Amino acid sequence: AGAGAMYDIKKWRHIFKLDPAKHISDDDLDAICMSQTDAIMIGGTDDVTEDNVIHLMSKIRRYPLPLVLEISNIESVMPGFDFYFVPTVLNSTDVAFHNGTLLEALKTYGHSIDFEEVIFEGYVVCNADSKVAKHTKANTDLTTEDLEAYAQMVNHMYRLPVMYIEYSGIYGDVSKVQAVSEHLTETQLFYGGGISSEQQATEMAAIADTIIVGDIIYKDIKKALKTVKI
Amino acid sequence: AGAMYDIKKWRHIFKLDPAKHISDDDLDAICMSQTDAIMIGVTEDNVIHLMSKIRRYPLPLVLEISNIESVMPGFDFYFVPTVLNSTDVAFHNGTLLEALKTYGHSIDFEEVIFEGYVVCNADSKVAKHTKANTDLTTEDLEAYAQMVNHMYRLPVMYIEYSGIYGDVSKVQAVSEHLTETQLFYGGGISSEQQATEMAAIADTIIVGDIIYKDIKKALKTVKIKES
Repeated sequence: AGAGAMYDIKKWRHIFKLDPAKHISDDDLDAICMSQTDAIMIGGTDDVTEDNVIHLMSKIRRYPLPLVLEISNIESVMPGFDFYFVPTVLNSTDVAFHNGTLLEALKTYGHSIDFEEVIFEGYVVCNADSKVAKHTKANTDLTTEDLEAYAQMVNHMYRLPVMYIEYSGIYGDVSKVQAVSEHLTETQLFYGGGISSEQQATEMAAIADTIIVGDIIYKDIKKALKTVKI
Repeated sequence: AGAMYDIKKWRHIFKLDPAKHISDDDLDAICMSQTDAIMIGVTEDNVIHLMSKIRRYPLPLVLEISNIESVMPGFDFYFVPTVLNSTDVAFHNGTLLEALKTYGHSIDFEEVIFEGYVVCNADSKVAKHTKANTDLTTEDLEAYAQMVNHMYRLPVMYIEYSGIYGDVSKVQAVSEHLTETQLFYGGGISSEQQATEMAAIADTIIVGDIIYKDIKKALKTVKIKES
């Protein structure tokens, strides 16, 4: 990620994350895209395809806010996004999710990538009962110490621009997010999982630099909208 | 302070395997050579002795930490490998996670240099040990070079051919994608000819085995051309 790209992204506090495998009505998408969120991120687990990413991105391009793709696989990578976020799932037991899939993507597209718009994210999946934990083969048996060690790894050795604490499916352990933040300095802390109110949004946004809100969008659009009130 | 501790200026490093034997005379010869640093790759007692001798000379002494048992004070820098083409997460960051849980409170990270390794010799011990994918085409290596330089943005990419001399066109292809990341090359350098050919591509060559096989040839490996 370039210095200008991180200057812009460091200002973001709230991102609405859309799963292209899910359907979202025009009314709901319009409410999301016209809201006070800082950016829309397309991301999913399995079932992220060229067709469904194309279909969703085409509807979102009708709006001016930043649109980013969290790359899930090679098939769905495509031009047109403002930034590309690439997870390396640090607690995955499978190298495909560390850099194996990335390697294949770089072989295919490396010739023409603008790496200043690519943000490599150190991702730690923390909820066992989630499609992302199952999909990424994550080891979720993690203690606060494990998380602090991953935070030191990301901030001091890899020095990645973003560490993403992912609790997809439930509201996370606030003390753990706090513990991780104490080790992050130049790396931004993104947190996602279970946020469905102004209060949960505010609580996690007081610790993380940027909160990611996703599932609530499909369950209660008005509750989703309250999450931008940080 | 000085060019001496600036890793970006180093062109040649003699790498010692503390499990191997080296005479005091041969060690002094290495230490008084124009190499830029000595790198040691828990046989702790030979290591403490080894360090005591090298410290009689004004040259950087660094430790490459291979396992959690390698942890140890007294070095100028601590180089930590991540084997990017390993098929086992322990060698990407699993072992590193355990080491940080144990020692992360006591480490000064400014002295730690993370090395993005690509192990290239199928018939080597490290490849077997790390379960490395060594079926690398030039395109595979170019993609790992982009990954290290642009995504992980590590300070060092280390191409390791272990006991054999590698493929110059592949090391060349790699070098073309590296800008801020320094290229270390190690593998079978046993002559001034080989040292010179690789040092014209890599930023720093690492010379190890020849030290134990023929000290005279090893000493000739410091004769390279200007960068």
